Amino acid sequence: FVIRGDEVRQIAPGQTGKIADYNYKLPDDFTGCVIAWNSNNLDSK
Amino acid sequence: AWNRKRISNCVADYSVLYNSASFSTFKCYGVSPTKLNDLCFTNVYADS
Amino acid sequence: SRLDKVEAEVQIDRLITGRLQSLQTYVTQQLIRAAEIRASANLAATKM
Repeated sequence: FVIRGDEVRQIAPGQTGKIADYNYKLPDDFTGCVIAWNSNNLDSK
Repeated sequence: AWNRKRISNCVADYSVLYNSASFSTFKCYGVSPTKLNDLCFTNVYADS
Repeated sequence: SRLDKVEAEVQIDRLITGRLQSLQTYVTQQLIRAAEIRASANLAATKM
């Protein structure tokens, strides 16, 4: 997906936040990896 | 000259306090933040 | 009441460890006492 970078800290197992509260959240038993990169070069509009 | 303040006799809806996304950091030591809205406090002080 | 599950887990683990170690101590020491009482009982039966 694509999202704001400020709430990226919320998107992680164990962590919480408004995005984790009601936007989307991975559970604390997460089995995988989380990668992200800034895309302001192309997603700007 | 960091300020001292006492807070007493108030209903504190910490959910609305959390609603302020402008707060860059929000850390709670003795309790989990979500639990704030479900507990009382016999003594509350603030520093600014 | 005051903590979340991930945050609570460490404290719960320490509580569990301490309590069950106490139970181990109580069990073994009681069993030793039971051994002494058993020997005394055999002495009593022989006396009778």
